[PDB]
Amino acid sequence: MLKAVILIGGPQKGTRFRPLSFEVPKPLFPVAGVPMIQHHIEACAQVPGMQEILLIGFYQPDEPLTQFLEAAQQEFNLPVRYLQEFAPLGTGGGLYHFRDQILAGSPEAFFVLNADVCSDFPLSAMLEAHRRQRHPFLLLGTTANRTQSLNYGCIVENPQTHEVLHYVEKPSTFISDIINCGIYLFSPEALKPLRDVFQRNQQGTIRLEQDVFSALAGQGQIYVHLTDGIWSQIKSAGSALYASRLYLSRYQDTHPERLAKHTPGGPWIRGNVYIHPTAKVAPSAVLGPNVSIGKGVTVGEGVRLRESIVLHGATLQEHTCVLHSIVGWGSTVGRWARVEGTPSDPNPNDPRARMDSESLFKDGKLLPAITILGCRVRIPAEVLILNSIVLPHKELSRSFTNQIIL
Amino acid sequence: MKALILVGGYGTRLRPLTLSTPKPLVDFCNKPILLHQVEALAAAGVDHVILAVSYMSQVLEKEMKAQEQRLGIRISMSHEEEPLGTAGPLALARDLLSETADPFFVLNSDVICDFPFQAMVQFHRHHGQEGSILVTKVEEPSKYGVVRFVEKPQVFVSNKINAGMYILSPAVLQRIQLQPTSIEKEVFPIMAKEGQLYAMELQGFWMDIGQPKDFLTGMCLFLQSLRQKQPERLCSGPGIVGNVLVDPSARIGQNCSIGPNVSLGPGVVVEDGVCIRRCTVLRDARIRSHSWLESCIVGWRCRVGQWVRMENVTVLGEDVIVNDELYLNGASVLPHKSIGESVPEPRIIM
Ligand SMILES: Nc1nc2c(ncn2[C@@H]2O[C@H](COP(=O)(O)OP(=O)(O)OP(=O)(O)O)[C@@H](O)[C@H]2O)c(=O)[nH]1
Ligand SMILES: Nc1nc2c(ncn2[C@@H]2O[C@H](COP(=O)(O)OP(=O)(O)OP(=O)(O)O)[C@@H](O)[C@H]2O)c(=O)[nH]1
Repeated sequence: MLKAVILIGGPQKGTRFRPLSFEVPKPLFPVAGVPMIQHHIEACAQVPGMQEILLIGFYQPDEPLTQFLEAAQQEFNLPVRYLQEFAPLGTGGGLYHFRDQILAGSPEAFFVLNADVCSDFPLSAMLEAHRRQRHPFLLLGTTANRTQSLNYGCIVENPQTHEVLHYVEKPSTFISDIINCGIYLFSPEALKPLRDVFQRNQQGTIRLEQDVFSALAGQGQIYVHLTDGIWSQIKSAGSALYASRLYLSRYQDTHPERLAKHTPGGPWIRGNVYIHPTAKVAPSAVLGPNVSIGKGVTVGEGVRLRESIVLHGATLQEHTCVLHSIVGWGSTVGRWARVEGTPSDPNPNDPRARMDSESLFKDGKLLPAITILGCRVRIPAEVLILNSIVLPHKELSRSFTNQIIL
Repeated sequence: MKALILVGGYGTRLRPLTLSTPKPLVDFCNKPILLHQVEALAAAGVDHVILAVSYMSQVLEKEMKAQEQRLGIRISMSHEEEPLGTAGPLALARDLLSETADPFFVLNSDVICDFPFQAMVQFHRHHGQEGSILVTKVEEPSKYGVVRFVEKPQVFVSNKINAGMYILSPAVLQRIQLQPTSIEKEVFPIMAKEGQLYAMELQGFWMDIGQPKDFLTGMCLFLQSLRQKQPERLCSGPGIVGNVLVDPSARIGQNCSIGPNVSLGPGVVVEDGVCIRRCTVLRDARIRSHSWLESCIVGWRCRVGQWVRMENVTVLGEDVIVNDELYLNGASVLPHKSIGESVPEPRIIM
C-alpha cells in the first residue's frame, strides 16, 4: 500500500492568486469545473493500493475546506485527511513534522504533490520506475525551452542511470532543459535526510528544493523520471485559465462526459467546453474553445464566451462578449458589455512566454494579461473591461482599460 | 442671381472616406452634401450654379449631370487642369459670373447649416458694400478663425467663426488672379483692409463636416433639425431610441437598440441584436449580430462581423471586412482592408 501527500499552501501562498483567493482558498479554485486539488485526488485514488490522502497546509479549516474534504472522502472511496501545520514550515518541513502520520501503517512509498501544479499525474509509471529501482527520491521532470527553463528548478541528470547530478532552484544562467514538476515519490528512507536537515537547522522550516534536492544531488539518492504529458504551474490568478485549458483538453481521454457536445437545439459549442448541469445556457450563446461554466450560471442569448472561466452564480446578460477572462462568483455582466483579456500562458515550451513574475507592471503600464473579475462585480451595460483586474464587490459605471480597479 | 460652389479640393480631413468618393459626394444623412446645398439653393430661387470641380472630376460629372434634371435648375461645371486654390474657381469662371452684374453666392461644400439665403440677400443690399459673409458664434475660439480679420488667432480677438457662406458682388471678380490663391486667407485680408466685407450672424445649427468627429456632430445637429422641421422623416418604434434616420431600403433586425443619432444609408442590413448609437452607416454596409457600435462611421459596402465593439470615432473606408469578436477604438481603416486583430489604440490601418 501507498499514500499521497498533497502539499496545499496557506493564505500567504495564495497572495499571488489574490483576486480569486479573496473568496475561496487557492487549492479549492475550480479549474475546468472541479477544484484544483480534486485533480490530484482523482489521479491518486486511480492508483491501486492508495490507502490515505493527506493534505498538509497551514490553512485554517473553514467551511469550504472541510466540506470539500467530506465530499472528496465520499466521492473517492478513501480517507482524505487534512494535517494543519502549526506554522508555515516550508515544503519539506511539513513532511518531516508529520512523518509519524505519513508513515503510520508503513506505506511502501508515498507521493508528494504540490497543489499548484496541473499535470496528467503519471503516478503509475512513476511507481513502475520506483519498484524497478527503489531509490529514496524520484522526481518528475519535464523538458522545457532553454529560455523558459530559467523560471523553473533545473535538473542536470545522467541520461543512463537517470540520477540527478545537479539541482538549481532558479538559475540566472542556463543549466538544463529538464525542469522539476513538483511531483515526487519518496520511500520512507527519504525522511532520514530531512531529519539531518532539521538537525542542521538547530545550530523547523525545511525548503525541499533548496536544502534536500540541491544538497544530495549527485550522491546517489535523487533520481528523475521524465515525461512530456501536460504540465503547468498555477501561481497567479490567470494561470488558472491555462491549467483549465490543458485539463479540458485531457478530458477527451479521462472524462469525455464532462465535455459538452453541440446538440443542434442547444448552445453552439466550439472546442472543449465544460458546462455544469445547473447552468442555463441560451441556444444562441456560442461557447468557444476552452470555456468552463460553473453551477448556477445564467448565460443569456447571443453571449460569446471564449477561453474563459465563469464561476458559480455568475450572470452574463444578452449579447456579451467575454474573452480570456475569469468571471468571479456572482458577477453580473450587463448587456452588450465586453470583458476582454489577453492570452498569457506559463507554457515552459513557449519561447515567448513571460516569467510569471509577481510584478504585474513594467513601468507604470499593466502588462496585458487575463482580465480577472472578483466576486460580486457588477459590470454595467454597454461597457468594456479590457486587460483589467477588478477587485471584489465593485459596481462599475465606466469603461476600464489596462487598470487594476481597487 | 447665380451661385458658386467650391468643390474638388482633396478631402484630406475626412481622409478614409475621401479616397473613395469626393468630399461633396459623401452621403450626409442619406443625401450627398453637395445635393444638400444645391437643393437648398434651387429652393432659395437661384437659377444657375457653377461647381468649381478639380478633384475626382468624372464621378461628379455623372452625379451632377444626372441631378440637374431632378433639381430643375442649371449647373455649369468648371473643370481645371490644376487644383487652383479657393479663388482660382472665380478667375476661371470670371466670364460667366460677370454675365449679369449681380451679387453671387459663394458656398463652401463642407458646411451644413440652416441656409439663410433669403435673409442674407436682404442683409447684403443694406450696407451697399462689396461682400458679406455668414458668421457663427462658437464657444471655443482657439481652434477656429474669428472675424478686423485674422485666420488662426487663438487669442480671443473675436468670438465668431466664418461660416463658409459669402456673397460677392462682381467687383471682386476681376480683382483676383488666375494662378492659385485661397480666397479665405489673403483675399479676405485685403477685403478687410478695404472695408467691403460684412458679418451677418445666424441663429443656430451650423457645422463644418470636414473632420470625422465634426461629421458625426453635424449628423446629431441635423437629426435634431430634422426632428423639429419634419418629424415624419425620422423612424419610430420600440427598439428605436432618439432620432434615427432609416432609409426605406435599409433593413433592421429584431431586439436591436438603434440608439440616438443614427442615420442608416440606403441598403444597409443590420442583423438581430446590434446596438448602434451616434453612428453613420453608409450605403450597402452590413452589420452582423450582437455588435455594438458607438460614434463611428461605417463606409460603403463594409461588413462588420459579430460581437464587434467599435467606438471612439472609428472610421471604416470603402469595403472593409471587420472580422468577428474584435474591438476597434479609433481605427481609421483604409479601403479594401480586412481586419483580423483588435485595434485598442487610436491608429491608422494601412
Ligand atoms: N504544506 C505546505 N505547503 C507548502 C508550503 N510552502 C509551499 N508549499 C507548497 O509547495 C509549493 C512550493 O511553493 P514555493 O514555497 O513558492 O516554492 P518553489 O515552488 O520551489 O519556488 P520559490 O518561491 O522560488 O522557492 C507551493 O506551491 C505549495 O503548493 C508550506 O509552508 N506548507
Ligand atoms: N476646383 C477646385 N476646388 C477647390 C480647390 N481647392 C479647394 N477647393 C474646394 O474648396 C472647398 C472647401 O475647402 P476645404 O474645406 O479646405 O476642403 P479641401 O479642398 O478638401 O481641403 P482640405 O483642408 O485638405 O480638406 C472644397 O470642397 C474643395 O472642393 C481647387 O484647387 N480647385
